Amino acid sequence: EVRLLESGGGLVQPGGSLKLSCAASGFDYSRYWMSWVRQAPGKGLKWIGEINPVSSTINYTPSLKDKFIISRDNAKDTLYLQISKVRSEDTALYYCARLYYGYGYWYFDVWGAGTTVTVSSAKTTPPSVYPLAPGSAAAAASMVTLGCLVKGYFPEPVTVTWNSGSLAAGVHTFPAVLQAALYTLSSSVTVPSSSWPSETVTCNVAHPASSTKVDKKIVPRA
Amino acid sequence: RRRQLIRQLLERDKTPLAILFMAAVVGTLVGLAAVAFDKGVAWLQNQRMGALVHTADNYPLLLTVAFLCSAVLAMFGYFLVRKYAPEAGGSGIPEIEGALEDQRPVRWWRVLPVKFFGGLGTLGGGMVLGRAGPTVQIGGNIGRMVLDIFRLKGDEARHTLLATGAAAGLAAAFNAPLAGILFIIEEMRPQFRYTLISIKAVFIGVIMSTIMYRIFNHEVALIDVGKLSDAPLNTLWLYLILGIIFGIFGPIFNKWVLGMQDLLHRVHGGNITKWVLMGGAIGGLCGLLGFVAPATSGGGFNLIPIATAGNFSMGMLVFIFVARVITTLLCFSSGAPGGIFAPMLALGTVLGTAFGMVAVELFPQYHLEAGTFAIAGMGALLAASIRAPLTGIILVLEMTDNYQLILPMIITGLGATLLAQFTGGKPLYSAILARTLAKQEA
Amino acid sequence: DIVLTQSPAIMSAAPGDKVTMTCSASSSVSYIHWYQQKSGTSPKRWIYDTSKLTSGVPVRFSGSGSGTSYSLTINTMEAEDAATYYCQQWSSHPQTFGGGTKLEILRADAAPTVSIFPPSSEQLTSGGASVVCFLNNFYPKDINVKWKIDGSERQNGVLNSWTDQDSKDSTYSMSSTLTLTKDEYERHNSYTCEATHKTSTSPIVKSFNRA
Repeated sequence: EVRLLESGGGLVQPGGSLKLSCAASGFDYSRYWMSWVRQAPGKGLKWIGEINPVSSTINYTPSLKDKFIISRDNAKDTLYLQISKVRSEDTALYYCARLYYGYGYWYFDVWGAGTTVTVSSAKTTPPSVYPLAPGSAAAAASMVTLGCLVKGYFPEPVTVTWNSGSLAAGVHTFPAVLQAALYTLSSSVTVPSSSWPSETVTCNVAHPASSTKVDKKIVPRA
Repeated sequence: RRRQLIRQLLERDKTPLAILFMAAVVGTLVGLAAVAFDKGVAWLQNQRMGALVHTADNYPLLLTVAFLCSAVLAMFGYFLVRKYAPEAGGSGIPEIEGALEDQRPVRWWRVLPVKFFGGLGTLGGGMVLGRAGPTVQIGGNIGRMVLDIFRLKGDEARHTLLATGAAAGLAAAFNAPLAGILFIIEEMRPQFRYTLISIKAVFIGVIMSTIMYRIFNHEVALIDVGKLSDAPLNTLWLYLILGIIFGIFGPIFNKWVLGMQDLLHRVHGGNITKWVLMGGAIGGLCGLLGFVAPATSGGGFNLIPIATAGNFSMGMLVFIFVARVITTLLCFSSGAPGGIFAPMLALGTVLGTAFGMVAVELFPQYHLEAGTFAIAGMGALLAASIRAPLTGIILVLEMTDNYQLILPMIITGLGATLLAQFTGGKPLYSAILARTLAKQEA
Repeated sequence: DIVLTQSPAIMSAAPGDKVTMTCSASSSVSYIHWYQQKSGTSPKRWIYDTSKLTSGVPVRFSGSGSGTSYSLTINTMEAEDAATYYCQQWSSHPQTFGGGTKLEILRADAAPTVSIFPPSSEQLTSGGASVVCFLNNFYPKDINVKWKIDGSERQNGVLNSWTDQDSKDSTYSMSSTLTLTKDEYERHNSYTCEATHKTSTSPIVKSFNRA
């Protein structure tokens, strides 16, 4: 299989630099042109630049003398992008692509999953995880909505699964919202009345940016 | 005539077992001869190089021993030709071409010693001349010699063994079996009536010739150039344009080589001594330029890998092209023994490279490697000056093994030969045979 | 450089139904390409050279166009056809993409399953009080949430967040969280949450009293 795996993104402080790395597997990575495209949060696709297999011609978008440094290491089967004097404009999903053509008009053949780069002077914070049980005098219906709240962490992302992944239906994770340089989100699970509280339903939050693994058992109120 | 054809069709390709066998032996001798000539041209170029080491302190002495060593060898080889075989001067392809017409003599007892040792003089001095001319005559004459030595009679045997002699001689000069055959089939065969050259025979001789070359040359290639990029269909038009530049320039260059033959005759008149002194000075110029400016001198192959890789500045390419257009004419038009085919590979590589550089800068959306245009232009002068596009294309194909470039190579070749025709130009070998046959009457 | 402007920024269509988005070029453009992006998935090349599909791209897909206007089309749209389609030109240099077209499934209208939750005893010990209200599994996405603290409207300190259209049932979801200090929380007694949709004039209030 042909696999493009970019790594190296994350949190970086305004004005710093980072070096992203795309590792090719499943094809002769020589003989192909490589390229970088980035996607600012809820924004268009945008081209950064391309490098030709021998590193004898390197193009960049119309932008600043040493702002980007694309380079490749054909021995390592890996492509690299350096960003310097990092602004907030540079907070984006960074996509690594292999270039080809058809009638000779060149396209973006195979992409990678992406890596995200966040540019904030905010500090890494682990999350506080609170169970959401139904109100004290709860309206016991056929389906019952449970929940748990992931409050005050930075940066993105958190992964939330229920009963270590068994409960996969009726789960609804909601986009995190940023406030005062911290992130909060919450997760709804809807199970049948015979599953809870007859069985135990747990939510597992992981925030690996801060080594946070926590399980929060949902149990009834009062 | 339907009944004759039923007869002839049923009797096709029955070459006499004797002509086949003799083509084999011609092949073997021409191969061995090629290697020998090849090893010698180098060994002299070495001696010359090592001389400049025993005296490397004193720079005027340097420029002097450079000039003189090549001056001496140049003269010797001019002399060797003026004295014993004047039709062994220049290329040798028009002579062997003329011989296939039964209009020129195969003075083999005179050409073999004169061409072999004369070339060695001019080639090993670092003049701007090739192997594949000499080796094509040297192999043509070898083909005659074994016709006489074994006294094979027949029209087939004379045209065949002369043809496979010349074929094996080009194959061995470039390590290019398919390209040696095609040269005979496309360019050297008599061009205006039928002739009885056996192609299966020519095939046997080239096999044997090539195999001799591989026994004395393996592990090292003449032009290693890597695998270059592909060509996109929307890129092809760039090559037809490059062709149309070669089609115009080819005949300009043919004029030049003719007129410069005419201009350089007015300097010595016919006088064996003003001639031999004139080549000594030309040769010495090479041997000097060979030291102070080697791209301007020599056979040129050395710089084909470098131009193809786009390792020359545009500024250095333009220099080299003009300079070598000058030293090319000076050396081949003067009449020395040696040829213009292989330095026309160099001039075309250098030319296509320089177009590739323009064409890269002007079209980033095409993602061009200026090296493909060097490969497309390498066989181009051969298509425009000497109008054998099918040979050069397959010659280049065999020497650079970049078959993905076949359509741009074809398309530049038609361009070269269509525009060479359309602007009033003549096959350079055929316009030399004719101006020679026209003097062989006046 | 060449600006490409995809036209229906967002759109919906029922499965088995004809979809047609659009690209448009500030100058003139040749052989445009098309990429299909699902959220969380690598952008996929869908259609290249104005018309050629890719290995796997089902035949319902087809692209067209010339000169200054191009177009994608799905003769019969599927569920798995839900994604964003970006066009891209390298006919000139440098190469540019368009803004996108988000193609979302269409389904029957559906009413929210409303759920309201009291700040956990765990959050209260630390001194914050966040009240969470879930509007789970509805269509279309337009909706309005109101909070009432002791029957009186509260506007400050509420944060909502819609999910992207759901995989299985192509419905939405959307949570609302009112966050006060533990002190502000205790002054009051009834917290109500009011869903103003399209599927009723009468909101689905859910609420709790601390007593």
